[PDB]
Amino acid sequence: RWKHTSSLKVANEPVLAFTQGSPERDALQKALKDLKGRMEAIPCVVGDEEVWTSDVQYQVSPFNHGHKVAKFCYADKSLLNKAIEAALAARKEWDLKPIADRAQIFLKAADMLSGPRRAEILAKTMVGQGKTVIQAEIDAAAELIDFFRFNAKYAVELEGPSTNSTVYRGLEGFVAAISPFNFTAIGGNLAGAPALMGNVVLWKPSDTAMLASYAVYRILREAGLPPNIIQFVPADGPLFGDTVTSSEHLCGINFTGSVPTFKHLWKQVAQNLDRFHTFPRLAGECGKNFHFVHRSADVESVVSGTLRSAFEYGGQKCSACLRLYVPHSLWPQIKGRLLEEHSRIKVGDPAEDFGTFFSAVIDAKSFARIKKWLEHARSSPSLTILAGGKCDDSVGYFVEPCIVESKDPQEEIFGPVLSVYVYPDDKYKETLQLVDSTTSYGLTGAVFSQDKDVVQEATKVLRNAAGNFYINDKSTILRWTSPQVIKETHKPLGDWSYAYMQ
Amino acid sequence: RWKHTSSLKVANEPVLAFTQGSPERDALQKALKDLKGRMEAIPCVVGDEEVWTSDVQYQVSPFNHGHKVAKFCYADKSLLNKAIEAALAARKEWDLKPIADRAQIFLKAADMLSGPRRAEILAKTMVGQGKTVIQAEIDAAAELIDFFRFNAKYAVELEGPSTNSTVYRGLEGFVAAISPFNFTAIGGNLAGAPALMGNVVLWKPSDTAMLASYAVYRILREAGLPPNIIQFVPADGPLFGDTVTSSEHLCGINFTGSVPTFKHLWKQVAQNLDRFHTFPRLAGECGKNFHFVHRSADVESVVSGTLRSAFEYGGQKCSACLRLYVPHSLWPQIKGRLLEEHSRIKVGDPAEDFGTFFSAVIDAKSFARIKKWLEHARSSPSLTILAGGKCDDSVGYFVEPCIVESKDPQEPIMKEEIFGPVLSVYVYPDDKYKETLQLVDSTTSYGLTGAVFSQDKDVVQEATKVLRNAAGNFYINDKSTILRWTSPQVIKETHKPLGDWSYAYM
Repeated sequence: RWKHTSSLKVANEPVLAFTQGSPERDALQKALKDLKGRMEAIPCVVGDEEVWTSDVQYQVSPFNHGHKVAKFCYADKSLLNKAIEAALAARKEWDLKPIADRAQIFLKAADMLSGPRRAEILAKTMVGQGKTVIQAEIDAAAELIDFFRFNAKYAVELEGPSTNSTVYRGLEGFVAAISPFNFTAIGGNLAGAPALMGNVVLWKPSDTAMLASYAVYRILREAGLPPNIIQFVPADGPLFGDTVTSSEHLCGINFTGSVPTFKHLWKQVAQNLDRFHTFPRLAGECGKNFHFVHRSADVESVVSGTLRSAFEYGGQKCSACLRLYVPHSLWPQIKGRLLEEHSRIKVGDPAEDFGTFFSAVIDAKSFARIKKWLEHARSSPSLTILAGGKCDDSVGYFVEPCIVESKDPQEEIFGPVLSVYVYPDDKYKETLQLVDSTTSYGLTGAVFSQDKDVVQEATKVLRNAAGNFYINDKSTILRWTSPQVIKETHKPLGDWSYAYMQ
Repeated sequence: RWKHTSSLKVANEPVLAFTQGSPERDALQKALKDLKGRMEAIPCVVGDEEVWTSDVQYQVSPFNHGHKVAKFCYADKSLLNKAIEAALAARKEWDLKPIADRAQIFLKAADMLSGPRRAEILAKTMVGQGKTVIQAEIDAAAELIDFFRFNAKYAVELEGPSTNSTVYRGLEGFVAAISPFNFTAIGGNLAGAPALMGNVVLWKPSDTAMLASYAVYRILREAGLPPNIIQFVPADGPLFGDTVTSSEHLCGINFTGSVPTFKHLWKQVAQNLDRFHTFPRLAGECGKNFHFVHRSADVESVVSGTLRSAFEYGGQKCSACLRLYVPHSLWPQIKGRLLEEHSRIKVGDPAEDFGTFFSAVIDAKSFARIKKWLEHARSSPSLTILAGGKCDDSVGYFVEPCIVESKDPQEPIMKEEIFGPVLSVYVYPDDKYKETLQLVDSTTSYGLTGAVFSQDKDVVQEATKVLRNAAGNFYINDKSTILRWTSPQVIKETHKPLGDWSYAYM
């Protein structure tokens, strides 16, 4: 006849200022000192048991690679298998738990992050991942808190004669969540979202984000997350993927990272398709970005937007570099402003100097990669380094912000590189096509133009060149439920025959 | 600032009565006679070009397998590849077309089907697929019409400092739609839904549903669907799958059919993963049903529900036979009522006799399968045929509705695919019903539907928890019988100029 309901109003988390004299600035400073010198030991967590293995690993500070910030271990097949079994034992009760109940866990956690644990979380992202205040704040705080509150909201709204009804069921089995280095929030969401939906998760956090990943983990457990819903199981990547794609109980993989790696996981699952009790759901986020500038663009905006986009977090928010496309008529003006501003950019230790724009790159393997695209860069006939190009790793993995002009339109870094292509003004329409036919798995893109019709046009053309598309600014859960309709009849059935048959 | 959301209000299509004297009954009768004797030639359609190939095929009437209802051909790789390239050429314009525009096409089509073309469509499903009036009507009409209207509705209701906005883009490439035999509507939706979302489709319709599949196709084209948005390309299954999983331009497969076949398509795509410009989206619907009866159940309801569910469309709405679970205390009463009612069931030609409950099974390969299964069943020590078991294919692929009791909860044949009018019964001790519920849950691999019959409200709540993963559709005291096609682009446009690279804190 009539039902009660409850839904959920939520607001975006505020990005704090952190200005001199601010409560948040002092909180963070105290947070950072409480981390200086110290190093945390982080076990694998299966259920409520903290587990250590022979295979020990260290997370070091990127801008001070002599500082080991975390000691942790990799889980072995034995331990991963134990974690899987433990999770499955917990799954049916978890799934049956009303979503409001499960949402409340993620809401408490969001609130913990929002205030009391914000400094610790920001501090652990700065120190362990080399992020500046503003970068840690928009990721580990803002984004992550918002994921938690908004996911909770979508999940609760979802569950909001002859009587029909829908039931949103977790997937039957376990979800493997596999986090990337460059975001704290993404890791939290990779494990958090499937869990919210009544799933149990094996979470393999990124080795270069262990300290903060584990902070997020503990916060969720302190917020009420039962044991065995999310297993915290750092591990070797190949070992982990091999193990979980081999389990008959795999029902999903929630992945962020490279296209090759994903393809590989996909092929693994396909190879073992006959062993799974259910078809596994594979979610993978995998790339590129460009700034396309039209002759009408506002140069000041273009320059700051392009610098922020190219170099923030040392260009590690995107796999490749930022490709800049500048019309010839504006190039002289922009090249000057870029070079001027570039030399004003301060790269250093983000904990000590808040004036640091960006710090060191994430690790040694990463530093190596960047150096090779700097040696064998300063060679290529089509490339002239206009700025930067240096990099020293005696104290930390420090790379100078580098700017490069190319004369060749079609020439995976993860470093602070800005590539520039100067195009003739008359050939801008053909250059837009070049951007579209140049991007394989495009992440973001921006168009800069004061002409409204150039924008409308660029948007049509670049429709498949970026999943996030910005106009005059810098370019920077249903999968986990399975619906069951339940229809119910209240009157009896009558004859099996139909009228018309008589 | 203003916001303007457009909303589409739509109602469920009415299932017509078809009673003596009704306008719809006469319309259908005239429709059927206009089909008697005739046989339609159905080419492949790429763009607006009707194409024939050497490889010619015939669709026959199941209840009169001497009557060829349709002549059609299979597309070759050369034709499939031509269709693919043609579709891609049309895709960007189609995707850019406002969804309201694209929705209107599917709404006109729904309306065409709803009235003026309803009889033709019902008639071609009856005659080509062996469905009775009521079966054709709930499928080829009601459900297909509703897909069209409701999808249109959801698509339109989707597209409803700085300024944010979302854009729902079709997938970049072509979608392969692969239809099953047992539904006209499902075929329509497999091709129709991706299309609505700005996609171009290669549609491989089921060979045993060609006549009606093509009717639906032609209706859509008459409703305004541009050329090369959906290519009508009947083909050999292996050939088609091989060809489309080999295309760098594959962006999706929309499949309904068996788990093996799907797994196979999936493995094919995985194998060619490095060649695709985009990760293809694979949608597959793949199984089992059961009727679980509790001691409190209303026997009359159980009996008519179970008959309808077991035998309508000759059990072809479901790969596996219906498995009735009956408590010992009620079995005597239910066995009797089932046997009584069973013998009253008329199996025949659905076009001449509207008193036919169900007609012949879909085809010869299908008939064969059922003849073997029944033979495997019979012999077997744990199976007693209580009724039916006969089947004659001299005039059509006719199988008698068969009822079987098993003494083994885990009877193997019962796991094998039948697709025929078989009702398997398992009598369980009343005291052991909780354990029997567990048996149903631990017996279903890929469950399609399931029903619980019980007048006890707490047994129902309980059965619902336990059988939570045993059925995607679950019925209480009745018989147990698009987002994927869009990738969202977010578009932030900032109106104030930007400022310096530095930050406040810095």
